Amino acid sequence: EYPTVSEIPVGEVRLYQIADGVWSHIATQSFDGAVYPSNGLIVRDGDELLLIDTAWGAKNTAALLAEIEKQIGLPVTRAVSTHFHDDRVGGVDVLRAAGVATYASPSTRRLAEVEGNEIPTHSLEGLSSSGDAVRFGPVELFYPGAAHSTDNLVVYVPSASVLYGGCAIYELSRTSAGNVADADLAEWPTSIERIQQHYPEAQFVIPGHGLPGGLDLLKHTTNVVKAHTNR
Ligand SMILES: O=C(N[C@@H](c1ccccc1O)P(=O)(O)O)c1scc2c1CCCC2
Ligand SMILES: [Mg+2]
Ligand SMILES: [Zn+2]
Ligand SMILES: [Zn+2]
Repeated sequence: EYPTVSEIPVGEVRLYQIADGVWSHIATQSFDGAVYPSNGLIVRDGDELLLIDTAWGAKNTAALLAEIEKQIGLPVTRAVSTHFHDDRVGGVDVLRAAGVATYASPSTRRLAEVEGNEIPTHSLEGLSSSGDAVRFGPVELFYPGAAHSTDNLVVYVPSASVLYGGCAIYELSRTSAGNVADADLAEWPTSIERIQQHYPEAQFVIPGHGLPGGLDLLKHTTNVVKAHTNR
């Protein structure tokens, strides 16, 4: 049902409808001779769409916009990037050229600039302290604390009970840590517990990469992070 790497030729994007007015977008990138999938989210708001995260690169993100137009046919008016790495902001210049207003926390914008990555235009206030949440159109944005990165956000869609964890939440099939170069391993389990406490009613949990599941992805991620901590 949910698409996997082998179904998606590089440069193509698939959409997967999770619930009424909520999709994930799935793309792939090649790095170091392997192929990686990546997810983001699309949430309908009235007659417009909110996009969560790029499709990891300019060409993928242009394909994402073309697929949205072909399959959904509503304008993407705003986009949020959930942390500063290229799988989240790579493609922001494509979004901007297409007239999408791009957003990230000020912490994410700063880190993206230091990294030489693309920088979303607008700064999301009210997300600087662990446990902070703000409404943004049809979603709640939540800063759980440092985890995969110090700036990582998660996104909850209340009407659909969909929680998008981004790269702070791992799919079940991943049993070792990813790239954790910018992670706060010490705080990651506490940040995951904040997500659990704030969204205990979540019915669908979307990781940054790979297959959706339920809230079980949170404790799975904590297990992987603690095992890596003790490596
Ligand atoms: O987008 C990035 N990495 C994502 C990623 C996706 C699939 C497989 C591996 C992987 O690292 P992720 O770690 O954000 O999930 C990039 S690009 C340049 C860097 C990074 C991460 C930190 C070091 C410098
Ligand atoms: Mg941000
Ligand atoms: Zn990352
Ligand atoms: Zn990632």
